[PDB]
Amino acid sequence: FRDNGKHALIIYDDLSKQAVAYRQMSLLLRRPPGREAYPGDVFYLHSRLLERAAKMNDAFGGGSLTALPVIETQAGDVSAYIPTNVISITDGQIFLETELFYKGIRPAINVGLSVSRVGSAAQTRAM
Amino acid sequence: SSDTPEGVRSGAGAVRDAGGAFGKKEQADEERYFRARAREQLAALKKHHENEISHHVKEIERLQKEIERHKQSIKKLK
Repeated sequence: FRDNGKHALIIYDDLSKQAVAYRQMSLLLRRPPGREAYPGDVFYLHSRLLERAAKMNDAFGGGSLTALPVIETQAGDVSAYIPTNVISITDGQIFLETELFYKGIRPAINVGLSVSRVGSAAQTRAM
Repeated sequence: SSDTPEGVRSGAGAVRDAGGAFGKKEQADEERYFRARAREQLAALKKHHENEISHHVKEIERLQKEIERHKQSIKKLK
């Protein structure tokens, strides 16, 4: 749909269960492990999947592809191995907490830690 | 640390989960205060008037039985 001038959207639910299904294939093929028994190329696994999302120009068709990956942390620690690979690849995060979910705020988006680095250049003039 | 998404940040309800000095000073202050409120709410709960009447009678019945005993004692002696 990007190659033929159309628009698209994709949702990976979720990317933290692909790094686990790939670690099992590595350690059964006897590859050298690394941090948390992940191989040396788990950064190269997620980078060449998210870099395929692009905004093409008018000489090629004007298509697009938008990518929303889901990542599950454990006890809110984003400083793990896979929660730091996919954070440094993408643009901004939406950080849903569990404390605000029971205090009444639903959807529980924390806007203190959520950013977007395309900024205000994707909003309409009214909004 | 906390002035980024990466670093450690504290949530709500972290003094009791630690279980230290302030975590024990908080549990014995919620109990020594709500012990006196089980006194004032229970002492004023005895001020139901219908219970006092019922108790005006149980006592009466008890006393009437004692009188009955005495009356029988007299009957015998006579």
